[PDB]
Amino acid sequence: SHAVKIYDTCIGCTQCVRACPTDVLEMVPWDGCKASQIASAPRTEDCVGCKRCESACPTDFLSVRVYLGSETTRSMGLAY
Amino acid sequence: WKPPTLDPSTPSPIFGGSTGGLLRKAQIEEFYVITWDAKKEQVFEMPTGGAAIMRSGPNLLKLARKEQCLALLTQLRNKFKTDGQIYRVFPDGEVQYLHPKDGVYPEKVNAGRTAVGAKDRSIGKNTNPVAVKFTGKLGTYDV
Amino acid sequence: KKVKIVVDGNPVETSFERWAKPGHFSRTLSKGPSTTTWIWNLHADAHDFDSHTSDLEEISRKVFSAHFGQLGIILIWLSGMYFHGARFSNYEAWLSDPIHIKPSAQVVWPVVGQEILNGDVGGGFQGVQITSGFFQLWRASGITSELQLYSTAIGGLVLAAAMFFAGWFHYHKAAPKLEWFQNVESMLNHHLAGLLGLGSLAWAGHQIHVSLPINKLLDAGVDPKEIPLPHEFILNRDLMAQLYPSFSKGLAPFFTINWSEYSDFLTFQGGLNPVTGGLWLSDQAHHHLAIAVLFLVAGHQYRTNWGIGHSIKEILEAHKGPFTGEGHKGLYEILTTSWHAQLAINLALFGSLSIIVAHHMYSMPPYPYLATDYGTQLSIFTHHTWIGGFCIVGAGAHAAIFMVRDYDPTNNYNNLLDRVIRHRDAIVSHLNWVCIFLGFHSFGLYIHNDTMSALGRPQDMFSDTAIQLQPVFAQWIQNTHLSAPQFTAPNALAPTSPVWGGDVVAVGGKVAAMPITLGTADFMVHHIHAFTIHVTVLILLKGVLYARSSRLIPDKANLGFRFPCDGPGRGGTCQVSAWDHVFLGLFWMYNSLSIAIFHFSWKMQSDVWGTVNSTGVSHITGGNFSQSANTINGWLRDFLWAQSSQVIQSYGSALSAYGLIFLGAHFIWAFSLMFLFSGRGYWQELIESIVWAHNKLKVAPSIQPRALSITQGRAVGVAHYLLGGIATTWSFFLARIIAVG
Amino acid sequence: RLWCVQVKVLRPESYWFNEVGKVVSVDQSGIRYPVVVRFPTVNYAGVSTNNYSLEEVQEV
Amino acid sequence: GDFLVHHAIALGLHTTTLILVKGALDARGSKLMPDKKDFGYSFPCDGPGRGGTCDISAWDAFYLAVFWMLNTIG
Amino acid sequence: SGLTPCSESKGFAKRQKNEIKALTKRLKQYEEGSAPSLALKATIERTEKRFANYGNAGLLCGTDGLPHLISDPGLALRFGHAGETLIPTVGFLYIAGWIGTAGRDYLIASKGEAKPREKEYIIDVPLALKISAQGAGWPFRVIRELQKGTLLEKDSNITVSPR
Amino acid sequence: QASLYTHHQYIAGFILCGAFAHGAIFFVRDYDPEQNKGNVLARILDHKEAVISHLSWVSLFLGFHTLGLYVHND
Amino acid sequence: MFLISWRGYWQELIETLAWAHERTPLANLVRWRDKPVALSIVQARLVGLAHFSAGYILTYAAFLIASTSGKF
Ligand SMILES: CC1=C(C/C=C(\C)CCC[C@H](C)CCC[C@H](C)CCCC(C)C)C(=O)c2ccccc2C1=O
Ligand code: SF4
Ligand code: SF4
Ligand code: SF4
Repeated sequence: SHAVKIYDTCIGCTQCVRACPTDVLEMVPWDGCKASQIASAPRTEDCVGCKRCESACPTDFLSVRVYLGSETTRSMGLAY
Repeated sequence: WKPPTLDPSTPSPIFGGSTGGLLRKAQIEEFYVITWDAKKEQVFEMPTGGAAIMRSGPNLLKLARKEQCLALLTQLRNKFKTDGQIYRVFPDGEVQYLHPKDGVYPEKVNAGRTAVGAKDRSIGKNTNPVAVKFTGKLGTYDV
Repeated sequence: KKVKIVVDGNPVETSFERWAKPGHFSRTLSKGPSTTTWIWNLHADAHDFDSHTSDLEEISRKVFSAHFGQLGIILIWLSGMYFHGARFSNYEAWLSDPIHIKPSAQVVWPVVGQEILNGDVGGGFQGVQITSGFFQLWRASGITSELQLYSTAIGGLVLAAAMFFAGWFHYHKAAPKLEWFQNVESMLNHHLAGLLGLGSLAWAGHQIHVSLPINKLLDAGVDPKEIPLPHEFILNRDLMAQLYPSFSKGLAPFFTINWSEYSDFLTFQGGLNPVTGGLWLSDQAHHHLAIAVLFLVAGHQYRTNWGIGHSIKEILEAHKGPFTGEGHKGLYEILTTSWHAQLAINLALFGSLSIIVAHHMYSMPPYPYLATDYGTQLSIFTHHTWIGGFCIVGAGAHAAIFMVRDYDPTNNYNNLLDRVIRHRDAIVSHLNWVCIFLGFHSFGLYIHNDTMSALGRPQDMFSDTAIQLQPVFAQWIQNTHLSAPQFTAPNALAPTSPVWGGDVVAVGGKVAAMPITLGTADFMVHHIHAFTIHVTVLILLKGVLYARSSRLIPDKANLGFRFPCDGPGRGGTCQVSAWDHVFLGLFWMYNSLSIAIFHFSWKMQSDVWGTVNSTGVSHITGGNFSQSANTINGWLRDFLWAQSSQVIQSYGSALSAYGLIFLGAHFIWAFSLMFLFSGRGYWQELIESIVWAHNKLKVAPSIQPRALSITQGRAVGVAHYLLGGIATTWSFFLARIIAVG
Repeated sequence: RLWCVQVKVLRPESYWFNEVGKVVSVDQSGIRYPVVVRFPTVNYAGVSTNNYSLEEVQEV
Repeated sequence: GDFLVHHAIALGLHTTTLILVKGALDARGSKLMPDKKDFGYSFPCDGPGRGGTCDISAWDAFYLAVFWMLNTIG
Repeated sequence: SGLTPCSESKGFAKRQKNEIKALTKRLKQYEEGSAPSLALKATIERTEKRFANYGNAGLLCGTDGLPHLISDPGLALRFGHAGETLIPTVGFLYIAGWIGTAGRDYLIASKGEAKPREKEYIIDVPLALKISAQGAGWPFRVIRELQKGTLLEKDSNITVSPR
Repeated sequence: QASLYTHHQYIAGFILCGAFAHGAIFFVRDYDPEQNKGNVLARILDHKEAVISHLSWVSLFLGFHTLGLYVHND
Repeated sequence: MFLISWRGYWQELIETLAWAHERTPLANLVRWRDKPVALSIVQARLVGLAHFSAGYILTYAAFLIASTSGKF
């Protein structure tokens, strides 16, 4: 499965969660940013690795990072 | 809030069938079920190709991948303003409820969620790969 | 309900304000650049009218006025072609001697030594030899002087200015409304009866009254200056009746239905004129008259304003069966609301028409002295083949664009489009199997032959003197078409073409046309053609069918028609877009059409073209197609290595420009591989280092330099690949056939 | 730290490292990266603003 | 002729060296990918974001330079 | 380098004779006073003038009868070959510095405007013509900026990637 | 003689490509910036833009002028 | 082919092929152990480079040896 990490530069804009096609990400309460929320990745076993979340992230550098790892049926996006 | 249970007697949308549906993986590995309650009978686009008619009231569709179910749910939420529930079904009959996991959509912040994968540093503070040699870790992001 | 003229008065102000604002048409691009990507995006999105606005009326008005602009540009190009024939050509000298004088209508200026390209083409003239066939077309029209070419050039520029006026007028002053454009029944009636039908009738009139008597006098041996002008044949009926005696009866046989009296100038001879090697002009006049009547009848099918006629929607909705669900229901709404679906259909049929035109123009040459001008024959065949292939790839592209942008599942439930989408996996898998089978049983025959020949076993080869693969169906068709004047078309004097069989048509000691026999090599190359066409179809059809979704990416329609990928996940999703399927189909169409034009060039040089002497026919390459075209080594040696000697020794002659273009096109093709084999991340990092160097000397631009986008990198790679390969074949073909023809 | 004051970015992974931007606002609720900086150039994502901590910006 | 082909050889050597050296020195990171050391020597890309990141790894620089080396030795 | 002057090279004279012979062979198929005859005669005259000018320029010819250029500034100066590479080097370097300085001055002038990116694709033509004419005196201004330290941006003001 | 020259030159080209590839692998995997603080390795990493840009310049000059001279002669 | 055409075309093609095998009688009796997928992006670059280099070397070796041997 791929590894998705969230770094503390996240501004809680929820764009990565909205961009995710497999529901890997969600917003949890936080206090390190003005929006009082941070992204989290509790379901990385469903991560395909499309990096739509990184395309959606506005911070510089990225607050959400996807590291491609070992490939399973879910991560390879196989319907067969 | 409690996780809903899957009702397998829920009617399916009016569909003539297609070659893009389930395969052997559904019988032996897993498949996915999306359920939604339609306000009215209307035509929607199948994620596997073609047009189907959703029935008024509850609907049940079996799909091969979670991404197909979430694409259909995105279409239902954006075009028909309809919420939905996604389940994972195993060949032994076990049903795992997936989305929305706590009843609130993941883009909306909800209390009771715990951050996983959070790092208390910016991405430029990751160590060097020579520091994780012969440690068994995945990489500098894993430490 | 009622077909009528509806326009809007003065919708768009004629001003230069938006000329000073690049990107004004786009909401995103109007804000100006931040990076260099904006420069490319402005040119890439300039003609995507449906991306600028969602209003179908504005799109239709833009399309109409752009079509007027294209017609004006085409008329400028044609008027320039007629002008260069009038002013910078040897057309009159060529008219006096069409066998020993090479056509030329381009003269270069003497500077930097380039006047060597003004070759000794004959007629006391120096210039670049042309292969477009304009001289033979002008001779067939009856043009005998440079003044008549001057008149056509001036009249073309006047009509070109009228087309540019009409484009300005129908966009800025009187722009038709959407309901005007959606009168497809009236458009079809007018374009069948009025455009094609009246065009064919008017050209039959020109042929009868001008082309027939002038070319009759030309083939009789009369000097072109002594031939009377066309209006002399118009005004003096006795001068017309001297050549065609039925003109003494006037129009009375036409109106008394004594049509057989006109048999002297309305003929059904068939075959070729032995003097000129072209089709009989009387045959062409009768052809165009019959075509005119057929199209005038065809243009009265659709109901507009007087009750009678067909409704296309009713015809489409009535044609449904048990296997096909709702049938053609909803196709009328697609084809009256989507410009891209119409463009897909029209591009497919126009490209197929161009390829059919190439085959019919080589086989039945319709211009005098066209067939013995081997450079012109090869050039027009190759050109129209390439135009056809490009248009077919464009048809695939715009079918995919329709599927992404204009497809609506609500209006397509259980119709033909929905049912085709619903079994796309079966279609693609069966086509994939057909392509694999065709590739094996066509290319593996060549590999088997190359291995057998290299193993010293020519008796185990696939050849005429070995294991034979005779194309018996095509041979039977040839025999049937040779025997057509006997029974199945008794009023035709000759077969349609000499390629079916019979005698050799020779003009000036050179073969105009002759039978084209088919053997094992023809069988093998025809199945190679079938294989390559099937693979190109597979790529383009897979792009159309999976443009909206697949098992890999279920929401591909939300990503658009043209996007690079969906990231390295799911194993990697590079080139999933329908645009990338067009991008690969361009390569495969190039491969297919390259083999088609190579087959044409080698087969006509080996078995058709040549010199007719007293003993017989000596071909250009001496019949080596049937001996060696069944191996890859035979192709590489006897076609590629042997026939490229003319382009590589063209230096120091008038053909040296072809050698330079040969080298430069090899360069451009090689240059394309850096775009195709690489990716933009490397180039962006290299640009970062270069930008650092520019920042050090305070010469960093405000418009930030970026590497090309992934899609632009693919587009640049395929464009330079096509340009390099096609221009390589172009220079090789033209140098070879001008030097040896 | 002030309003519309030129600052130099010291974050090494930032696109605008060693570059000068304008301070838009400074958050006072104790968040991790309170300084909002506007830059005259866009990064590779087309963004012109980023948030920095107090130690990541130097007034120039 | 020896002059011209020797300068062609110099172009080949310098370009192959440029690709390889840029790949080695940007292996740890660039402005497009400042954390490239976290992803290793060989990886496909970083996705279509930030303009597109095809062939951004140092392995890809080796792969590009093999073409130029083959051209140079040719 | 063992070469001979082209004015006394037998290969040079043979090449001139062969080129004139080929052009004269092409010339004999046209009547006198016609346009092809005049064009071929002009080409013949240009060929003769070119061979005479190359012989008179002191060019050295190889065994192939073709002129060979000398690019070492020592051998060019002491043997009269400076017009082959050295003087063209000076001329090119002057024009290239002119173009580069004009571009740099235009970029620096456009940097100070309210819309610096606007002047990069919509050219300030009067300003570009004024700056372009001022590029004749580029070496003086460039060498002064080099001595003053204003030609180079400081390393602290230039972005770099993490190392 | 031709076979031996061509063989050993292609072998040398592949080996040089591998040398630079494993230099890049060292920089990704084994390079410790703190252990190499201020030495020649860190200093050549610290002006990599100058190195890459000057290599780009010399490659561009050689390619432009060698190709231009060849095309002029052609 | 491996250097110009990239992955996602081939993965969708292989998806249709995997559909075809499971739906074909007398052939769905046999089945794969490893799910057929297209070659990865890096693997494709490597395989295309290997075919390119092998063709380069084999072509030039054949030409060099034949052209030097046939005259000497
Ligand atoms: C070489 C290459 C580049 C680099 C090429 C670039 C950046 C294009 C450069 C085009 C021109 C030459 C840049 C400058 C354009 C200016 C308008 C020209 C001004 C100069 C005056 C003389 C007119 C990519 O960006 C790329 C991206 C994706 C896949 C492959 C590749 C690829 O192969
Ligand atoms: S890589 Fe794709 S699937 Fe994975 S978390 Fe990001 S958006 Fe979701
Ligand atoms: S897109 Fe980036 S900044 Fe926004 S919530 Fe996700 S990780 Fe945080
Ligand atoms: S290599 Fe390029 S095209 Fe392929 S997935 Fe990565 S970013 Fe997309």
